[PDB]
Amino acid sequence: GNCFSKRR
Amino acid sequence: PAKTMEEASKRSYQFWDTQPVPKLGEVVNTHGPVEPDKDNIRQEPYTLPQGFTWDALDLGDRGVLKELYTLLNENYVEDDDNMFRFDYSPEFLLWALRPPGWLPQWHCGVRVVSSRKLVGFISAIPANIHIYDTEKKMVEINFLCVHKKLRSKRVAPVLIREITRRVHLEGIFQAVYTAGVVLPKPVGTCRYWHRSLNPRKLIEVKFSHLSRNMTMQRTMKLYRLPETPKTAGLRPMETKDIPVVHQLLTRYLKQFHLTPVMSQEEVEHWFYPQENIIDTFVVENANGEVTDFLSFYTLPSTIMNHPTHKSLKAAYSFYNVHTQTPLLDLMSDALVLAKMKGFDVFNALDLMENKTFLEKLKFGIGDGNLQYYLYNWKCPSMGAEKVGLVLQ
Ligand SMILES: CC(C)(COP(=O)(O)OP(=O)(O)OC[C@H]1O[C@@H](n2cnc3c(N)ncnc32)[C@H](O)[C@@H]1OP(=O)(O)O)[C@@H](O)C(=O)NCCC(=O)NCCS
Ligand SMILES: *C(=O)CCCCCCCCCCCCC
Ligand SMILES: [Cl-]
Repeated sequence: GNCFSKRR
Repeated sequence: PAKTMEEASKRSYQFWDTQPVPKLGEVVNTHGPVEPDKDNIRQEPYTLPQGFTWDALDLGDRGVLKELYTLLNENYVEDDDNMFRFDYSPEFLLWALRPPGWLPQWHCGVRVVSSRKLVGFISAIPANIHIYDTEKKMVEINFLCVHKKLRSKRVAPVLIREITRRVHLEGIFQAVYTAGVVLPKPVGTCRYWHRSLNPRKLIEVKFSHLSRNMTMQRTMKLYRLPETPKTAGLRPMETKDIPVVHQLLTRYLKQFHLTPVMSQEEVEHWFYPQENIIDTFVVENANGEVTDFLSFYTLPSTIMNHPTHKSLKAAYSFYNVHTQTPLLDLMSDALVLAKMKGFDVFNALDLMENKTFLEKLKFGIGDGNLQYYLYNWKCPSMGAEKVGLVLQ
C-alpha cells in the first residue's frame, strides 16, 4: 500500500 | 515494524527471511530473479486460523464493494500519530482494482465464518514493469489490510503467501509494491512533500502548524494562488487525446529506471478523467498538437477524533509529462486546478524530476518515506529521481 504523510 | 532504516537494521524478519528477496544488509550487484520460476504450484489455499475463510470479492456487487470500502475506511493505513487514515472511495477502488487484465481471484478477502464480516484483504493487478534493461510481466500488490481486532496474529504473512500462490497460478513470478515500513529490501526510497492549498484547515487539524516566525496572515498570503491557470491551451483530457497521451508518456518514461509499460487501453484507464478519482489536463498548442499533460488522483483521508473537521481532501501527483511547457509551469497549473476543485493539500513524491520544482513551488517536506520494492527480482537500488512509477 501507500503511506500517509504529514508536514515535517 | 520500522519506518526508519535505523530501527530496521535492529530487526529480525522471520517472515521476510523465508521470501525470495535480498537481505536488508547486503548490496546487490546482479540483475535477475532471486529464484527460478516454479513449474508446479500448490493447489490448495493456505490454512487460515480457525474460524476464518477465504473469499474472492466481486467488486461489481455494490454491497461487496461497500464492505471493502468499510474495511479500509476503518482499518487501513494511518499516519505515525494516528491522526489521519486513508479514505479510498468505492469508485476509486474500482478504478484501482479493475484495470485491464484484472482477475477476480486477485481480490483476496478474509471473512469471519459465522458473521461473514470482512476482516482482511490484499490485492494484485497485472502490469508490465520496466526495470533497468528488462521488461517483465509482474503484478502490483496493494491494499494489504488486516482488521484492527485481528492484528499481530500472523494473518498478514498468510495473505501475502496466498496472493503469491494465486499469482503463481497465472504464470507470474515477480511483483512490485510500496510501503511506509522498511522491509527487505527497498529498490528505492521516496519522500512525500505537501503543498498547502487551504492552510487554515491544515493548521486547525494539525496536519501542519505555523512557524513561530510566521503569522497566520502571512502563511495564508504565502500560499495564495491565482484563480486560473496560466498555460495556453490547457484543457481536460478527452477521448481523442488517448493515442498522444500514450505516446508522450511512453517516451517520457524512458529516462527512468523503474517504470510502467502501458498499453493504450491502460492509458485510457489510468488517465481518462473521472470526477473525484483521476484528473488529467493536456496542453493543446496553437497548431492543435498536444505537447504536455498533467495528472493527479483524488485520495481523501479521515480526520480521526475531531469534533468539527471530519475529512482532509488530498490530491496526489500522478504522471506529469513535459516536452514544450516547462515542468514548473505545468505543476503551477496543477496547484491552481487542485485549489479550484476544493482540495486542501497537494501531495507529490520526490521521484522522477519532482525535486526540480518542490521547493520553488512551496511544498513542505513530509514525515513519511515511501519505500519501493520488487519481489523475486535482484537489482541495484536507485535514487528517487530514477523512480518513474506511481501507485495508488
Ligand atoms: C499492515 C498490516 C496488514 C499487517 O498486519 P499485522 O497483524 O500488524 O502483522 P502480523 O502479525 O500479521 O505479521 C507481521 C509480519 O507482517 C510484516 N509486515 C508488516 N507490514 C507489512 C507491509 N506493509 N507489507 C509487507 N509486510 C508487512 C511484517 O514485516 C512482519 O513480518 P516479519 O516478521 O518478517 O517482520 C496491518 O497492520 C494493517 O492492516 N495496517 C493498516 C494498513 C496497512 O498499513 N497496510 C499495509 C500498506 S503497505
Ligand atoms: C501494500 O498494501 C503493499 C503490501 C505488500 C505486501 C508484500 C507482498 C509482496 C509479494 C506479492 C506476491 C508476489 C507474486 C509473485
Ligand atoms: Cl471484481
